[PDB]
Amino acid sequence: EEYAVLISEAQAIKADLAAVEAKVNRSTALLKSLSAE
Amino acid sequence: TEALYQVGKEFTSKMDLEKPNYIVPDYMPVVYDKLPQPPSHREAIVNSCVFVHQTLHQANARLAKRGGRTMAITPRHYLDFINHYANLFHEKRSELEEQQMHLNVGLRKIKETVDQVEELRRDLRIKSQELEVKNAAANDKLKKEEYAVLISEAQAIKADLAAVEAKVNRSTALLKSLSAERERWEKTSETFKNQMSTIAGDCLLSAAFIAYAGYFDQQMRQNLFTTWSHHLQQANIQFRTDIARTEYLSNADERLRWQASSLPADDLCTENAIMLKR
Amino acid sequence: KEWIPRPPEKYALSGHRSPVTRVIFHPVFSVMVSASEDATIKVWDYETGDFERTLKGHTDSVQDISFDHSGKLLASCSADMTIKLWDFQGFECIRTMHGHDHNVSSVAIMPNGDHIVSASRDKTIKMWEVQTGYCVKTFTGHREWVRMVRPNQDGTLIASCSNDQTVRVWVVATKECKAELREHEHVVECISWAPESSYSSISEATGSETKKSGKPGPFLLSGSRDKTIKMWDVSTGMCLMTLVGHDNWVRGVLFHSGGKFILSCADDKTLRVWDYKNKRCMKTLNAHEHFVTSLDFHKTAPYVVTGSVDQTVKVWECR
Repeated sequence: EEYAVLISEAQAIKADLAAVEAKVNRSTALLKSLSAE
Repeated sequence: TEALYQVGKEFTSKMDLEKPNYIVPDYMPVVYDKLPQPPSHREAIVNSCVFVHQTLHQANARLAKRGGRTMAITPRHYLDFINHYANLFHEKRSELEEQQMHLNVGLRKIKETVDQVEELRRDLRIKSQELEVKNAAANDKLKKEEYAVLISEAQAIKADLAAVEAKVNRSTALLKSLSAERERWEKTSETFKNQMSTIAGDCLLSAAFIAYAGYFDQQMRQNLFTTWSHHLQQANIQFRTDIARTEYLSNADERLRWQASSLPADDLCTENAIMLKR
Repeated sequence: KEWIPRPPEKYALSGHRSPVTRVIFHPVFSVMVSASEDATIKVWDYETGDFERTLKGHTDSVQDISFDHSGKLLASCSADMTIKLWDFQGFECIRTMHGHDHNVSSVAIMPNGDHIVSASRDKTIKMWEVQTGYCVKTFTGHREWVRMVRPNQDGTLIASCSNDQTVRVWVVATKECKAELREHEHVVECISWAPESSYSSISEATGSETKKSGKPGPFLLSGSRDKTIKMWDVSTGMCLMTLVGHDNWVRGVLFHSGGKFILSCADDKTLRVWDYKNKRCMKTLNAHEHFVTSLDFHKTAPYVVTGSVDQTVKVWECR
């Protein structure tokens, strides 16, 4: 019962991890674009 | 008297001054001799204007009898009186119409808001039902990889429901705050029709005060105002007996500004400032 | 005359802060008057598209406006339950006749220029006096909200369209519904009668037989939300022809000044000009980005104006 709750907590953790990874990639692409500036 | 009545009729011809439900009193204070026997509302208004002009002559005669100092009352006083009457009527009517328009828009917005509160109720119910079925399916399929995906979707639905509940309580807090505002606006909108009916008498009294009562002291200003009010009562012309003339002829911002200009905090001084304004 | 609007425009007047409800043409001056939902009536110069003035006496949304034969008075109705009469020389409200419970929908001055008619949600049509302002007689018989009211060319006959699917023609003298028409599929919204310049053009368009007097009789028309435009005989009460093809609810209908073509608007965001004698003209002309509300045809000038929900009034050239 609680095991499903904790694996779903792990799923939320991976969703946050994916969001952070996407933000990192996007901001790195932005930084590469502003090198000339 | 005939010339005054004709000037009043011709000048106030484009003023509304029409009351279909006007009730002719049994004893009309007939000032103009050739006034029609069943006079209309406009005719009564012009008769009241002529009465005010003659009341100024009576007051000047009384001051002369008591050995006081008097200024001549010329037809230019009557012309100023009717100018002030027309201007005050137009200004008050426009202000009240604009206020009622604003209040109607606000009440309509509040009603749309509460309907949207109901729509958020039904949206929240649907969201809760789908969350219940989602986690029921999750628990069913988890006691037998996609199961993790669907329980993640269950948490997504839970987060959406939490956000919707935050919108729920925030909106409900906003509606409860505007209960007093909506109550006051509804009361004022209901009393709008009564306020429209008293514009003629109130504007007549205020215009007479501005045009005539400038030179006199407070005692005879009050005497003239009481005489005009009694004549309006005898002619069945509606006017407000609750509001003060200083409050009627000025807004609180102007009164605050005048006090910053060292105007004494007196009713007579406020009336004098109003006369210096209008 | 073969005046027909063209897709290109000249001015798209946009001064209203709320959807426009009706637009009319001044009888004599080069003035176009638009009533909108922001409780204001605006005055425009359609020849050069210049804003002129606004009449802001109304409290709630203004619904219908109407001039008289001389164009010296403007009668307006609004949702504030009142009829305001405007003096077009000075542009100041002169008489505000009260009564007529709930939202007032339509208003019209019959050509005699001394009395007004008005339609409202209270399921009745009232009859006012311009000179005095008392409602003298009241028309009853409509069981629902009456939408539009239009009189005749000599101040004797009145038609009223309502939500009750009935377009009842009324008589001034007898106050009796001599013609009652309940045949539409869905809500009837707009009506407009036939000028005498088109009475002859209906004989060969429909094949109707003249009576012993020989006159074809007064003619009717009623547009409805069922996307169908139907023209009706006031004298008899039977159908002449049903005009079908509108995509959405129709809101305004009127006849060409030459009495040859049918020109109307609807909620389909387009203006549609239809021929009925030969069914040749079927021009469809988009007018606004949103719903189109009302329209009018100039009696002599080659101009047509349209009001829409997008708070914009547009003028089209007739060619």
